[PDB]
Amino acid sequence: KKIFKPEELRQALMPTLEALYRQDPESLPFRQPVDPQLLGIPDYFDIVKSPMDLSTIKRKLDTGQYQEPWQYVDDIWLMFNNAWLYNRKTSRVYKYCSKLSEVFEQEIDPVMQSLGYCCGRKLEFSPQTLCCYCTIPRDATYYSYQNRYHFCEKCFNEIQGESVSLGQTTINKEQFSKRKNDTLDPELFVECTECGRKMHQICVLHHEIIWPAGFVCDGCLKKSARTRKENKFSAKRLPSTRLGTFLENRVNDFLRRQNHPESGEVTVRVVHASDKTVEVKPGMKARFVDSGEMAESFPYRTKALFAFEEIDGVDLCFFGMHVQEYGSDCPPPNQRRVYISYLDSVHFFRPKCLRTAVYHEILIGYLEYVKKLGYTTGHIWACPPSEGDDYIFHCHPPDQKIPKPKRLQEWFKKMLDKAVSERIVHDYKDIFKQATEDRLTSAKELPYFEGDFWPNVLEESIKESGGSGSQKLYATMEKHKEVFFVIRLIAGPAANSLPPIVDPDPLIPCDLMDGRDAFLTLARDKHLEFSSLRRAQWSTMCMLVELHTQS
Ligand SMILES: CCCC(=O)SCCNC(=O)CCNC(=O)[C@H](O)C(C)(C)COP(=O)(O)OP(=O)(O)OC[C@H]1O[C@@H](n2cnc3c(N)ncnc32)[C@H](O)[C@@H]1OP(=O)(O)O
Ligand SMILES: [Cl-]
Ligand SMILES: [Zn+2]
Ligand SMILES: [Zn+2]
Ligand SMILES: [Zn+2]
Ligand SMILES: [Zn+2]
Repeated sequence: KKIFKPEELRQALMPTLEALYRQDPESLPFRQPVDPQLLGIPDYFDIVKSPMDLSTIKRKLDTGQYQEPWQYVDDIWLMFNNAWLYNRKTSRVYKYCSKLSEVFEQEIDPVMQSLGYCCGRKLEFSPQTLCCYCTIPRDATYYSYQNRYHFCEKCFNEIQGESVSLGQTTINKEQFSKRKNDTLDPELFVECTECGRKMHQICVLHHEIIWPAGFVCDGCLKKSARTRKENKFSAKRLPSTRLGTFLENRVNDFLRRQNHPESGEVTVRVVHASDKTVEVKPGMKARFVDSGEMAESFPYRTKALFAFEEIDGVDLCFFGMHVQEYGSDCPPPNQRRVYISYLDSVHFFRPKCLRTAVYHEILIGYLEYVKKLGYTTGHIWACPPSEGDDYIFHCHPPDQKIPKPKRLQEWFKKMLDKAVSERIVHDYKDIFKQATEDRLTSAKELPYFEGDFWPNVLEESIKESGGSGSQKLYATMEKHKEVFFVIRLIAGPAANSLPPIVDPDPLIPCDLMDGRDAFLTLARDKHLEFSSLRRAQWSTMCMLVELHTQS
């Protein structure tokens, strides 16, 4: 419907092209079509298969060859990427190109918005981290087979001879692709069904399941005084639980007491609950299970929960956590214990000044809740994610700093100190002090949680020592003590005569949220990043559809 008259486009876009032209000397290399012979570059057309330059763009613009402004934008970016492709990162033309692109980004965005568009930005997804069958860096050369087995240029030539082994089968090095990790997937567009304008799907938050009749831009809606049909796939409409309700009430009551300007309501939902078992690993099993001194496995309930806030009228998932709950039927040493498998956040909560406080309220609430059920003890491993890894949310904002261990430890201490002052937590200790207090003598007495540090270090210890599970145990606990919190919820004689633990909430099947892996995999496979407010809002919207529809 919306026809851009060629003069309309010329008038609107030519100032953005002039802005590039008037950059001296940066513009000069881009003002005329590359003549490879004259320029003393014969191999230019071996690399650059779609040449483009300012004159060609000016001409297409003057002669009405563009039907819509994104076609202009694509040519501009083709020109830039042609130069970034052919020239070295350290070269003259490369840096000139970079300068022009910065001028262009600043010029183009408000123009595109004047023409009725979401924005004028060129948007691409973050590059995935490539492992090594070690990790491969952005833009640096690497070797791959079936887009499945990749090797960094160093550890590839490390391999002696001409044959690699995958799995087992043997592959000649000549069968590997040599390539640079410089591939970035563009963001997708959706077309307004009325005016025909192409908009970033993430800018407009159009999801085909939620609005199956098709996308209609805000411009077109406002002209006829319409509004979008309600999004029924919201965080609020996910099923309530006793736990979720309790946590969200605690949070919102806290926010209401603070009365900070521009506070929003928080929604907390439990989205997974299932019964699982942790199996004792082979070292510890040979040592204690086979002689009947320790259970071969421990049953627990896993739960996944998320907190959401409305930001700019749209749901935003900002906090996530998975927990392991070992009930009263579980064998010692795990009986009546909870362990935090992992928690994660995306730092867009508003207001900023209460973000940490809100995370603390969620954790204190959770401790309070399980205490009420009759869980006696909480367990926290203060372990930051490894470099460029994510616990729950794929692709964090690059400006969200990741705490190192000391900061993270102090953060848990501040939470627990508040919990103590509220008389929820009786006390807490590091693992070494706790073991001392419990007169622990053997490794079989240490709580054994899925994915935790202690099961792994005990395997290593038994093997290193040639059969002892407990020789250096106090020394290992002392050495790592600052990182391991044991939290006493129910203290002393009362902890010995408790009734059975009965959880009033039902099980909640949801394979997507059975541990962290499935949601990380989904997010990676569908470009669901949490790396900016807009991408997190999209990713939240998609997550919520998935949670509503898989149920
Ligand atoms: C077995 C695992 C069990 C667990 O899951 S233990 C927790 C492991 N999970 C993670 O670390 C997930 C990634 N981290 C997060 O989502 C968050 O950092 C977390 C843990 C929820 C806490 O968030 P926040 O309450 O916002 O506290 P914070 O320490 O992250 O940030 C508060 C202020 O400290 C700053 N900060 C954090 N790391 C820093 C650094 N490395 N260098 C310098 N500054 C740093 C941060 O920028 C912030 O400053 P500001 O007050 O906003 O100016
Ligand atoms: Cl999607
Ligand atoms: Zn946009
Ligand atoms: Zn490598
Ligand atoms: Zn429209
Ligand atoms: Zn404030």
